[PDB]
Parts: sequence; structure tokens; C-alpha cells
Amino acid sequence: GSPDSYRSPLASRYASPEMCFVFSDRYKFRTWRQLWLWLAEAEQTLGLPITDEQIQEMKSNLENIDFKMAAEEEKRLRHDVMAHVHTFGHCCPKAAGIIHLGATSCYVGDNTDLIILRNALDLLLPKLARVISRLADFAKERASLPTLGFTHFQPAQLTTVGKRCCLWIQDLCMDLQNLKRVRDDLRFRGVKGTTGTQASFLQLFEGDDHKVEQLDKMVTEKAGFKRAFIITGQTYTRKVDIEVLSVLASLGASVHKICTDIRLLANLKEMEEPFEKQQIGPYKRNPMRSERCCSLARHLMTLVMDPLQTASVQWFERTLDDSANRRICLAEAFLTADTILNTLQNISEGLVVYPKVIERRIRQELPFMATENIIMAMVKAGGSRQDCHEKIRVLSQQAASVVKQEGGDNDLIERIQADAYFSPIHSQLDHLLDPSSFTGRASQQVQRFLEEEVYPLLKPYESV
Amino acid sequence: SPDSYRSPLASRYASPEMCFVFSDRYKFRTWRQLWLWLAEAEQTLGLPITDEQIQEMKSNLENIDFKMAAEEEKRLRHDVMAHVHTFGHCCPKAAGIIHLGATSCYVGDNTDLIILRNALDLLLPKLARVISRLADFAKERASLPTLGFTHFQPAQLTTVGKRCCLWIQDLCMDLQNLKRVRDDLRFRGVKGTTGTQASFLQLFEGDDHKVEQLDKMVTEKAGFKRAFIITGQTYTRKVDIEVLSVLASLGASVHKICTDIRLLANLKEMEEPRNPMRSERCCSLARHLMTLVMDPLQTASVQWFERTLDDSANRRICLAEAFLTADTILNTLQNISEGLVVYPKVIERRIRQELPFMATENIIMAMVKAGGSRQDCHEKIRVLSQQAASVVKQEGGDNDLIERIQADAYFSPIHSQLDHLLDPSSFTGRASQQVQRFLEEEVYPLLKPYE
Amino acid sequence: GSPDSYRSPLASRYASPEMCFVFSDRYKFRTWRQLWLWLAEAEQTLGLPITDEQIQEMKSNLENIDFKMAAEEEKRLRHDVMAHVHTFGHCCPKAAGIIHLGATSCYVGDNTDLIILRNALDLLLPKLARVISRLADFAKERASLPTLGFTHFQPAQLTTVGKRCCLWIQDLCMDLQNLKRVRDDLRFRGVKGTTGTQASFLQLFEGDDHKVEQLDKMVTEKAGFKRAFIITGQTYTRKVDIEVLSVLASLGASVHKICTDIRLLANLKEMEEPFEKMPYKRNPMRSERCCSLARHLMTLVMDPLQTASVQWFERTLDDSANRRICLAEAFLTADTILNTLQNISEGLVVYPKVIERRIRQELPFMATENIIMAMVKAGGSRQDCHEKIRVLSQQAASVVKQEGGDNDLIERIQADAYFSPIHSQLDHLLDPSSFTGRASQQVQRFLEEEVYPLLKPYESVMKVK
Amino acid sequence: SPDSYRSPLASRYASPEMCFVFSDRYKFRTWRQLWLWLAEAEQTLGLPITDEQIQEMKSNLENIDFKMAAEEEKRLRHDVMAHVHTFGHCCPKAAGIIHLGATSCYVGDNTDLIILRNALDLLLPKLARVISRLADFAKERASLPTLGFTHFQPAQLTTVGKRCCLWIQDLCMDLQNLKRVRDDLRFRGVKGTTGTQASFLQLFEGDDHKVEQLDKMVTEKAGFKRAFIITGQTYTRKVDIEVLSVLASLGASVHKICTDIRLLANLKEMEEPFEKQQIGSSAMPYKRNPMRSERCCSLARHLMTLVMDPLQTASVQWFERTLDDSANRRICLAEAFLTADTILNTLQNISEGLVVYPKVIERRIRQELPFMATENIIMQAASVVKQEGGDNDLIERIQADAYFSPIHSQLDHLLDPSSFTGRASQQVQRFLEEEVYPLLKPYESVMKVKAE
Ligand SMILES: [Cl-]
Ligand SMILES: [Cl-]
Ligand SMILES: [Cl-]
Ligand SMILES: [Cl-]
Ligand SMILES: [Cl-]
Ligand SMILES: [Cl-]
Ligand SMILES: [Cl-]
Ligand SMILES: [Cl-]
Ligand SMILES: [Cl-]
Repeated sequence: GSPDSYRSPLASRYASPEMCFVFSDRYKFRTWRQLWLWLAEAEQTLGLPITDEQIQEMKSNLENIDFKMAAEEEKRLRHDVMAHVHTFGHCCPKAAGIIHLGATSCYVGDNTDLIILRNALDLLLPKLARVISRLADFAKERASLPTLGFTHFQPAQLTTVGKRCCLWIQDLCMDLQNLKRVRDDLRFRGVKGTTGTQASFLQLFEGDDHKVEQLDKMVTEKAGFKRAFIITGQTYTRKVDIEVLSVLASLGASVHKICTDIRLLANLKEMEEPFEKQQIGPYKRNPMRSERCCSLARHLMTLVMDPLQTASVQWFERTLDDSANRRICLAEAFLTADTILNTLQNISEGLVVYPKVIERRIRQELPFMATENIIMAMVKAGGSRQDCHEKIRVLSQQAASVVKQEGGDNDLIERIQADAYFSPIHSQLDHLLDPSSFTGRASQQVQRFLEEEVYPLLKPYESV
Repeated sequence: SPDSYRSPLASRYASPEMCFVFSDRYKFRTWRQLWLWLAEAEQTLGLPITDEQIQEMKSNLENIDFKMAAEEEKRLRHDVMAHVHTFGHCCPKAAGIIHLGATSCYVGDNTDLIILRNALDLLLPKLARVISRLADFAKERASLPTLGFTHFQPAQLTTVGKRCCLWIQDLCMDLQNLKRVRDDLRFRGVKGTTGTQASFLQLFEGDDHKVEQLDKMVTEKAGFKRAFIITGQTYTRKVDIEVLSVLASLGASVHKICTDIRLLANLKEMEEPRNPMRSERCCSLARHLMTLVMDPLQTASVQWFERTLDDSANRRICLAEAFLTADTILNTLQNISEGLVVYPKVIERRIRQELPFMATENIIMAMVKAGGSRQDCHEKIRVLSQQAASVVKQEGGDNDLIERIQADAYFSPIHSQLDHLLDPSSFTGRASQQVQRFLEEEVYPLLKPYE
Repeated sequence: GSPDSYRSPLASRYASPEMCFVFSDRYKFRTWRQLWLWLAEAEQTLGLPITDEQIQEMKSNLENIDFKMAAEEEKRLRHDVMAHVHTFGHCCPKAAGIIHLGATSCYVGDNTDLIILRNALDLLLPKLARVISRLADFAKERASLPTLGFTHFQPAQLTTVGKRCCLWIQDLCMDLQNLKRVRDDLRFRGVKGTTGTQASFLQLFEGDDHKVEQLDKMVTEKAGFKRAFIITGQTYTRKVDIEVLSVLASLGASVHKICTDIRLLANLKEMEEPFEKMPYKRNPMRSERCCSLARHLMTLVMDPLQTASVQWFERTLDDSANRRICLAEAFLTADTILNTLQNISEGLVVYPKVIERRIRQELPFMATENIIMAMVKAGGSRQDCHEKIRVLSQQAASVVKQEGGDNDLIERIQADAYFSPIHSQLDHLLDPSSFTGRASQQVQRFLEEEVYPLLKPYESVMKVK
Repeated sequence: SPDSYRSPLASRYASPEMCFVFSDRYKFRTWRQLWLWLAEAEQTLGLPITDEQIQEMKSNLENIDFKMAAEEEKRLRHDVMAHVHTFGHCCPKAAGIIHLGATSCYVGDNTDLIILRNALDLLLPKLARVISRLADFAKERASLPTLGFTHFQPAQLTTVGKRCCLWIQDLCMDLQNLKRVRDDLRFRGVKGTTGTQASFLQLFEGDDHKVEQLDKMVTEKAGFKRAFIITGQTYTRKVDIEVLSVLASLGASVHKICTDIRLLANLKEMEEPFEKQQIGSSAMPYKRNPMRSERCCSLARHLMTLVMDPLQTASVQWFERTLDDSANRRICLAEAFLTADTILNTLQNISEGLVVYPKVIERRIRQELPFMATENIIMQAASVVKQEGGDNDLIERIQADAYFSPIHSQLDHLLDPSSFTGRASQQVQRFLEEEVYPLLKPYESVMKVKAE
């Protein structure tokens, strides 16, 4: 692309070449020809006057596409499909008269879109499986590392770095399920005619309903779909595009949340994005990859409104106000998702943790959450609950004033150590303030989660 | 009071049953229910709770002093502790063990899940019922030809019932979505302030097994098959995305269906049980259902760590509104579907005006079959078509293409064929067989469990 | 009402009584009657058979509204306007025959919607002005107080607490200007008939176009509007609802940003929400609520965008139920947000020693160029000094991250005799006020030039809490 | 290359001029322009910058080595520093003073503002031309009666021109909104990395007036009347909301207009203009699809969808800036303007020679009018129509009944369609003179430019 024209940053800058190719005109028109080859093979099988020589010349010329010629013919014809029937028949002169036999434009246009959507999903699925797997390794590594919990982004009951990572993983697992469900349930349009009635194919087969049904089943199987619609207008219902982009929107919400947490952890200096390759010969580090993931994820959420609106105002058996919008949103949704998953994998590969910063923060906040434990110990040693409460309240106030009014380190535990009133529990104080004892069931939750929910989910993706 | 704003969703639009599901009575009775279950399970697991305490709670689930709870909430600045205190007031014997070990979201967030599920349960039979009425209609009208439209321009004929199947199929997809979401909803259970169950762990003196039993048992008592293992304070707000996304997609389906119905009313081919007001209302509400999807998308995207409370007010609005809106739509769509009136004579007249321009191909094939040239016959049709089209558009007159073809001696080999060549049923392709196969394979089996 | 049914929390928990009333049935049907009165007044002036007695009796019974009779008459008739014509005629027996004369439903329905939108904008405006004024006071108070700057939420060139407050204030001033513009530019529908062509009134005035135009002008002026549409279909263009809810959505975005910043400052213990009628751990719950509701305001913009987009011809009635929801909810949501944000703004809590400690931890890493320059001025080498400061800074950075320790960079500089030509200077070189650039002067000029002048019209309502 | 994806906005849809405004060439020449302006102002303010340094920069604003700059961005990990280095290579005399005292968003963010303003400037005349073509049409059809539609059911007659005025008025509102947003855009200027101008205050050795002078000077050289006083790192992202919200609302207007045209096309009352290849063709198709209208709807829909991107972005900016705005804005701001530009090009084409069939219009009026004239006559046919799809026979029944003898001779006059259109034709004329013409007058000199 020239620097003198706009180039989508989703092609040029962001997405992988594999996803870029799925949405390319090369892939599109090659798949159009592929569909025409399948149609010819099935029509031959069903008794139509098509030869093995005609089939073989189509098969040899699936990739040999004259784009200049197609574009020229599209000018005079003003019909993209017929422009390509012409260009295909030019390089396939024996087969020319039977290309597109009995079909309408959407046999190629709309089935190709479904193949594209399915192949795009099949590119995302393994990438999403891989990021989940890398985060699972991290979660298990850090399963028992105590970290300050945050509710309202204020100190709260301690969690572990790995348990927090499980919140992230779980949302991504829900995405993996949704994506796989939408992919697997996607139906083929098949051979349906202009308004879905198969009137053209019925006539071609001389009123033979069984042959129309069989043809529909054969192209569906050749394209590798399990199932075709029975009911369509001109195209697959545009409710499908809502299903697909809704699950991508939800994925975007998940990633926006995870990468927001990561950016906040980076401010706290508890976690940072992976160190990047050394240049031959820094204190401050910006979580730029997580920022980019948020930025893009937002756009994936935004896009959901396109297919919602499109579907809601489709009139009868189709209106073509779906077409320009789909050319933008379907491709953009997938290229944005791809980019996000490529970046998130890169974030996952060697996340940096600073346990001494984490520890320090716990030591600042934990004492204000440990006071019932200190009361219980005093009471167990023969002390008075009332007096211990009154005394803890006063020392706690003193420490809180050091922290806020003076900008000091929390000295509550040191106040308690120095006060002879707490003499009966001074020897227990390290044990009573052990952060691992305040993480509840965090580490066991990680283990049960990974074994019962995450590994089983990943198992079938081990091939790809 | 007419002196204050009153939700049009509550007063005007939605059913009393769905309004009740989102009422404070339902909410606070469910808080008490969850406190009962917690005590029952805690007793089984060895905690000092008596049968008398449990029976007292059980006799007072509905006995709620909303005035006291609202006054205590002003004092304590804490809705849950306000309801603990109020419940303890009418249950003095149980008062010390209500909420034992629990945190606020044990009642708040589990109650939301209960509500979401019961609201889906109310929608499910309504949607099946609509699909069923429309299916009866599609079957009745499976063979009735009607003009096809692409670009809202005359196209290959369909049937009234085949078109109806486009509508039915989107609604079947909605039905399956709502059911999946309903069945897959998991319980929060007992999870603590940050999801670690630390408060329960301490209540059980470090016994993990007891914590896991408690979680299993309250989940069972609430009638859920599964609880989360992993939470922060609350169930992941991704769940609310999943729920409102299926409602939004439902709204898109309804808007499309009710748009087609409004267009059919302009064409005088079909009417609702004279303006298509029910269909307009459906569209108007369906649009709001689509808009609402952005609320939970945004919310989940900016939850920090184990929860921020910027979810709360938003969810009070969007969750209830989405369900109350969806309910109204289904009640209205039910009324539309019970009384669709078709005017076959209007349909027939429109077909007779448009069909000739679409029959030019079959006229050419018949001339060929009695000897003629393809290219001669195309050019003869082209001139007569051009003339008929001028009469239609330039003169505002009825289409005379068939009369033109009869009056031209060239078409003598065909003249006696013309009535049959332009029989509308012969242009509907496989429409009626598609209806029957769709109803038997796809719709009936879906509906059978609901009947 | 009853706890046995849904009650919108916008009406029952969140919005002010005044905003709730603007969207009430009482207000709506009083305004219908008002519009009937004005119609009758203008109709008499242009010579229609309407007497002072008939007029005086409508004026007497503007508020005397029997809702039960209106509701039963609507159940019988299934037309809200005719039900209200009949109910108004019942208590105005002498005027009954002239009420609604020559008008169509939207004369009352749609003109009332405009009067509501305008009144609702008028309630928001002074609330937004008060928030701006409280925050201006804060920005002035805190103009010179250094604080750590944040880009990517990482340490950056110091700002001041007041300068950062001006980021918030500016966006709110842009919202105030938008709300006012929209309020001012709102046009009346006036008298337009069923399809915008004024046929009913043309015929009522026996073909006199001048009298139809005068009626339109006169009802418009009686309703307090400067200007009526020339062109309508049945109703005002629904593009208007986009204009109004877009400005509210943008206000939501500003508030969401501001309150997200406050939430982050509260985590950092630098700023907290005002003390309520001293606990160590405090949650920024008002700010969280403002974010929550601001989000809904943003969401709602998609309602009028979609509605306008699919209006067929001179009106389709698929706008009606949606507008009953989104127009009221957006204003009630905005009202709540403004009431809450004004509360947040009254007595914000700042912890300067927390702010100072954080600066002391981060500033040395940003001071290393000021130090190099002071070495270069006393003789030394830019490149020499750069390599020595890099090694010590790396050591200090490792104390911070690998050990969880306080930053010791200035201590390591103090203890290294290579820096002896600048040891006397270090206190001055590390003065935080010298790192805030022009923050304090920016505050002063902004408040003088851009904020105080916007507030000037609202001075008489400024002091309410 | 057809072997990767390419935005259909760049290749297929938008005009080359809008495409260029969002191009890398435009971007990076604008960086260099801003660096030149900076140097010129800094020279005036006394910094050691020579006329030769300035002239060397001025001679190389367009001489951009994209390949080298990309490679340098990879080495330095910094887009601005890559461009500083690459510009210093072609301007070795100036190399030492390029970007002097500035920070990254001096070029990045000011360039975005120049782009936004340029883009708006391209849209305005296009919209003005649409409005003018429709105003021509409205005027010529001001009196042509046509069936009014409420609920898309027969309602009080309007006129083809009056109906077109509904479309025009929405677009006039868009044109005023676009103009306001363009006029109100402020320059970021020189603000530093957190908005405090610290780097410039240091460059000028603590002289505040010099910093203020530099901000004023770069703002003036860039053609902006006003700079922000207050920024963080960048201009407030509220500005992006303001700009995309006006485009969204334009999208809504265009969707409604093009939905009406599609419905009229179904009714055969109005069609999209004959394409060049069809004009006078003896091969004119009977069935014409309103494809340009469909396209405009489809695109206008995306415009409306995009409004959620800047809403969300602004809402979650933390403090003096977070860089989660960057990728999103790269997408949405360019897409919104390419989509709008496409819509306006197409809509201008639609507006130039709309096809009207008065005899179709007339026949539909005769079907519905007898039912709307009963009031005037007092001074079954419905069941036939509904059950038989027959022609309306109400008038024919009336002339053949004894009872209506007093009225019979008026029945032609009483059914005159012109008498049912109310004030539609006068409304058109007052609207055009008072509200439309005055808005178009600034655009007189570019009215004649053709559809693309
Ligand atoms: Cl894997
Ligand atoms: Cl077909
Ligand atoms: Cl096909
Ligand atoms: Cl806990
Ligand atoms: Cl709990
Ligand atoms: Cl009228
Ligand atoms: Cl009126
Ligand atoms: Cl700076
Ligand atoms: Cl700068």
C-alpha cells in the first residue's frame, strides 16, 4: 500500500498475515471458484451434462485468477458474480457453459462469507487456547503467593497472584466455549435461489425435489459443514452475524478487564509486562501492550451494534443495506480479535512479578485486617476482650494517623510489640501476621479450578 | 402517585409476574430464604444452630418490615446489615446466627442469580407460545403464493407461510439461546469478600472440607446444578453480558419481524388484529433491548480486581429493564400472532401485476420447445416488456404484458399455454415443502418439551 | 408505590423530586391543559367563536385534573388525548366545545415533550454550574500543591492537585456550554396538524394562510419559545432527541473520567471523598455510583440514533415507547449524577504528606538531568556524569523493585564524592515546586479567562449544598 | 495486493482527497510542518536557530523516507524519535534543533487536530451541495401532491417537495453542527508530556512569557484562532466525542432519508437517478433496485455504531493520559470520516436527477382520497378494497345514488388533490428562503462541482 492513501491499521499494522489472508480478495475469489467446482461435481453426480474434463479444468484453475479481467468485466456487466463467471470461463473454455449452472449470486457470495467466518474462528480458537494455557502455568506457579486483595480498589482480604490470574483465565475459558459453540453451530446456506425457494434448482432438475435436497446436502458436505439451513431468504439469516460478533464483543470485555488489572498492577510495581529483547548496550516501564489490548478490545465491543442494527431492519427476503456494513464489521471484528490475542500471548510470555513490592504492600495493609486475630490470641492467653479491643482501637488510630497525616509506614504491629499490655502474645506476633494464613482457600481454589475446569477444556485443542 | 415519574416498564408495559420478580418483596424474601439455607447447612455441618432458630427464620421469610429496614439502612449505611438487623428483630432467637460467616454478596449476588434465572423461566414459555402460534399460521399458509421481495423489489415468489418461517427460525434461535443461558447459569455460593472464603474458613477453624460442603449445600438448596469455583467478590460480570446479549439478539429478531409486518400492512396483504400499532410498539421496545447490551459490556470491561462497586447502580437499571422490556415484547407479540389477518385477493392482484415481468424466461423456454429461436424471442419480449413497463410507470396503468403477448402473432405457438405458464403456484419453487420439513424437523421437536 | 412491584430506582432511589416531577403525569397533563388554554387564547384573538368566560374557566381548571376519569375514559376510548379532552370538558362545561379546536393529538403530546426537555435542561444547568464552581475553588486552593503526574499511570513530570482539577473542570465547562446551546436552540413544534401541512387549521381559518402562520407564532410565544419549526412531519424531527441525549452522553463520559481519577487517587491515599457525618479505610462509593450511572447515560445515546434512523415518512409510531423510556431515564440519570458530584465536590479530602512521600520516592528518577546540568555548570562532563548517575539509579531502582525498599538514590549521590561539586545544591535541585512547570499559572489563567465567566450567570443559586 | 486484506473504505469507497488526509504522507509531512513552525517561532524568541536551518527544513517537508523511518522506529522503539532522526538525516544543518524542547505529542496530537479540521472541511461543501440539489428538487416539486404517510398508512396529502424538506432540514442541522465543531476546534500547541510545559520552561530558562509566546505563535502558524490553556499530555478526548457524535447524527439523518427513498422506490413513485450507462438506453430495466440508498444506509449505520468508541475511550482515560486511546483512535476517527465522505459522495449522486412518476403518485391518491374527503362531502367501498383488492368505488357509488343529488355536481372540485395538501407548497417556499438559502450562500463558488 502506498503511503499516499489510507491503509487500515488492522491490515498493515496490527493483525497476523493468516487472518489478513482469510479476508483478502484472493481468498474470496478462490473460494468462489472452489464453490463452483463443488457445484459442478455434485451436479454431475446427480445426472447433469458435465464431464470429467470440465471438472478437471476448473480444478486446475482455482488459483489462476485474472483480477484485471474480472474488474474490467465488472464495469460492463455491473455484476461481480457474472464478471467472475466470465473470467473463470475464459481460462476454463471447456467448462465455461456449466459454471454457476442453476445457481444465484449468493451461492458463491454468501457461502464464501460463511466459510470465511468459520476459518476465522478456527484461527482464533487455538490462539485463545494457547493464551489460556500460558496463563494457567503462571497461575499454578504463583498459586500460593500472597497479594493484597482489592475491592473498590481498596485493601481487602488477601488473595494470591495465581488466584487473581484465575479470574482472568475463567473469563477467557468462557470465551473459548462461546467461540467454539458459535463455530460448531454455524450452518451452511447451500443452494437456495434468489429468495430462498430453490425455484431455479427445482427447474434445472425438472421438478425433482429429492435432487434439490441432495444437491444442498452434497455442497454442504464438500464445504465441510455438518449442517445446512432448511429455511433462508436470499442469504443466511443476519442473526448469525449478531451471534458471532456478540461473542467477540464479550471476549473484548474480558481482555479489557484483564489488561486494566495488569496496568493497575504495573502502577503498583507488583507486576509488569515481559522484558523485551535487549538492544546491544530501565526503572520506568509503561504497560503499552496492555494499553493496546484495551484500546482494541473497546473497538470489538463497539462493533456489536453493527450487526444488531443490520438484522433489525432487513426487509423480507433480503435488503442490500447489509452489504457494505458487513464488509467492514466482520473483517474488522476478526482482525481486531486476532491482534488482541497475538498481543495477549506476548504479554503472557514471561510476566514479571516483584514479590518484595507485593510483600511490602501487605505489611502496610494487613495489620488493620489482623486485629480480631490479635484479640483472639490475647483472650486465649487469659486476657480481657473488652480491654484488648479498646487498646487495639487506640493503637490503630495512632497508626492510621502516621499513614495518612504523616505519610509514614504503618507501625501498628510495632506499636503492639512495644506495648507491655500485649506481652502475652508478643512471641506469637510473626505467626499471627503470617500473610499465607490470611489468603483463605486461594491456593486450593487454583488447583481445583485448573484440574476440573481449565485442563479439560484445553484437552481437545492439543492437536492445533 | 401521578406527581412522580413512574417507570413506563412497571406501570404500563410489563406483566405483573415479571414486575414481581424485580420487586423489593421478591428481593428481600430471597435474602431471607438464602439466610435460612445458610443456617440449615451450617447446622448440618456442626455449627451451634438450633431447630428452633431455623423454624423461627422459616416462619418469617415473608414477614418483612420494609420501613424498619429502610430506617436501619440510613443508620448503618449498609443495606445487608440493615436486613440482618431487621430479620433478627422478628426472629430474636435466631438473631445471633443470621448471616453467620457470610459477606454481603452471599445474599445480594446470589439473589441476582436467582432473579435472572426466574426471569428467564418466565420468558421461555412465552417465546415457545409465540413460536407455536406462528407455526400454526405458517402451516395453514404454506402454499399461499405471495410476491417475493429483495431490495423491497418484486422477486421470485414465496409463500406467506415460507416467509413466516424466516420469522419463526430467528425466534427458535432465541429460544435455544435463552434456554442455554438459563441452564448454564452457575451459583456464586459462599465465597467471602474477595472470593477466597477466608471468613468461612475461619468459622470452620481451618477445615477446607467443611467450606466446600457448605458451598455445595447452599447451591443445592437454591436448585442450581453448579457453583463457581473461581470468583472475586461476585459472579463474573461477564454473565450479565451473556444474558443481555441474548435479549438484544431477540430484540433484533422481533424488530425485523415486526418491520416486515408493518410493511405488509402498507401493502394491504396482512394486518394485525387502521394502523399496525402493536408491531410499532414491539419495534420501539426491541430497539431499547438492543441498546442495553452496551451497559454490561462496559461494566465488565472496567471492573477492577476482585470487584469495584461501579457495577451496582447500572445493574439495578439494565437487568430489570431488559427483562421487563423483553416480557412486554413477548406479551405483545403473542397478541399479534393470535390474530394475523391475510387478504389473499390483495396478494393475488399484486402477483398478477408483477409476475409477467418475472415469467419472461419460461415464455422463452416454451417457444424454444415448439421450434423457436432463443435470441429472436428475447428481443420480442424485450420490446413488449419495455412497453408494458412504460404503461406501469409513465401512465400509472395496469400491467398489460400478457395482453401484449396474446395480441402478437409471433407467440401463436404459445398462446394456448399462457394461463399455465403464468400459474403463480408454479413459481413458488420448493416453498411449501420447505415449510413442512422445517416444522417437522426443527420447530415441533423444539416445542415438544414446552408443551 | 408498593414493594410488591418493580419501582424504577431512578424515580425511587436516585433522582431529585424536581426532575421526577418534570417527567410525571401531573406535569404532563397540566401542560396539555396549558397548551389547550394558549390555543383558545390565540384562537379568540384571530376571531374564532371563543368567549372570555370559556377561557377563564380553562385557566381556573389547569390543575384540577381527575386522573380516575381520564383513565376510565382512555380505557373506553383507547385514545389518551380524547380522554383528556373529555375529562377537561367535564370540569369546564362552558368551554368543552372549544377545547382542542382545529388541533391534532401532537399539538399537546409533542409540544409537551419539548417543554419537558427544555425544563429538564434548565434543572441540570445550575447543578452543573455549582459543581464547576466548587471544583474551581478547589483548583484555586490547590493550584500550587505539587503532585506526581501520571502518563500510562506511571510517574511523570509533576503537576499540581489544582492543575489536574482543571482537566476535570474544562470538560464540565464544555458540557455546560453544550447543555445551554441545546436548551437555547430548541424549537417549538407549534400547530402543524396530522402530517405537518396544517390542513386542519387552514380549513378552520377558511383558507387564510396568514392566520395559520399567526396562530403558530402566537402559541410558540405563549409557550416561551423564541422559534418554531417551519418544517415538520407529524412531530418535531427526532434528530432533536439525538442532539439532547448526545450532549448527556458526553457529560457522562466526562463524569466517568473524573470519578475514575478520584477512585485512583483514593487508592493512592492522596485524595478521598468528603467525610460524612476518620475511619482508616474508606471507599469512594459516590464516585463509583457516578461512574455506574454515567455509563448508562453513554449507553442510552444508541436509542435516539436508532429511532431517528428508521422513522418512515411523516412519522412512524415506533418512536413512542422508546422515547417514554430513554428521554426520562437519561435526564433522571444525569440529575442523579450532578447531585452526587456536587456532594463529592463539597469538602474533598487531600493528604499532602502522602502526596509528598510519593513525590520523594519517584522524583529522584526524574531529577537526573537537573543534576547532570549542575555538574556541567561546575566543570564536569555530561557524558561522565550520565554514566555515573545511570549506575547509582540502577542500584536504587533495584532497591525499590527487587528488595521492596525506599528509594535511596539521593542518599547514594550524597555518599559519592564525585558529586561533591553539587552536594550543597541537592536540596534545591530536588525542590518539587521547581518540577511542576507552569501548572500554577495555567490554573490562574484558565479560571480567569474560561471558568469564572461561565459561572457569572448562576451566582444567585451558587450557595445551596 | 489482493493477497491481504485492505479496508473497503480506502480501496472501494472514500474519495482520494479524504483518503489522503488520513495517509501516512499527510501525517508525516504535517509532523515536519509542525517542526518548521516550531523552529521559526523558537528563532523569533531568541534560540540559536539559523535561517539556513529553517530553509533546509522548509525544502524537505515532503522528502520523507518512509522505509528508513519505519526501520528507525524498530531500532529506537519510538515513532517520533525515528522521525526526528530521519528528518535530521536529510536536514543535517538543522538536525540539532529539530524538535528542540518539545515532546512527542507536539507532532502527534497537533497533527491529529489538523487532520480533524481538514477532514471536516472536506465534508462541509459536499453536504452543502447535497442540500442545494435537494433544495432544487423541493422547489420544483413544491406543489406536486403525494400521499402522506403516518404509520406508513395513508394520511393527509403532502407534496413531494414538502417531504423533501424533511430530509433537507435534517441535513441543514448536520451542516450547522459540522461547521460549529470545525470552528470550535482548539490547538494543543506546546504543552509538554503532562501538560505543564516543563520542558519549554526549562528551554527558556524559567521565562514564562516566552513559553506563552511560543504557544501563541505555533497556534497562529497552524491557522487556529485558539489554543487550549489546559491539557494533560493531549487535547481532551471529549473533543473526539464531539466530532464523532455529529457524524453519528448525520448518519441517522442519511439513514432515514435513504429508507424513505427505498420505500418510495417500492411504491414506484420515486427512483434513484438513471446511471450514465442507462440514460436513453433502449435496454432500461423494469425492476430497478435502490442500491445507492441501500449503500448509504449500510454505511450510515456504521457511523452511528462508531460513536461508542470515543465515548468509551474518554470515560477511561486516567489522569494526564493513558495510551489505550491510541489504536482505537487510529481506527475510529479515520473510519468515521471515510464513511461520511463516502456517504456524501453517493448522496450527491442520488440527489442529481431523482426520478418521479406522477401518474403512479396520482393513481395512489385516487385510491385513498375518497375516504379522506368524506368530511368535505357532508357540506362498503373499504370492504371491497380490503377483501377484493378492488379499485375504490366510493365516488362511483355516490354519483349513482339519489340521496347525493345536491352534492353531485361539485364532486370533481370536492376531490381535487391540490385542495387536500394544506399549506405544503407555501411551507416549502418559506423554508427555502428563510432557512436553506442563507446557509448555502457561503458555498456558492463550489456548488457546480460534480458527483464522483
Ligand atoms: Cl493449547
Ligand atoms: Cl431461484
Ligand atoms: Cl443458489
Ligand atoms: Cl472473607
Ligand atoms: Cl459469602
Ligand atoms: Cl391536519
Ligand atoms: Cl396540530
Ligand atoms: Cl514537559
Ligand atoms: Cl510539547
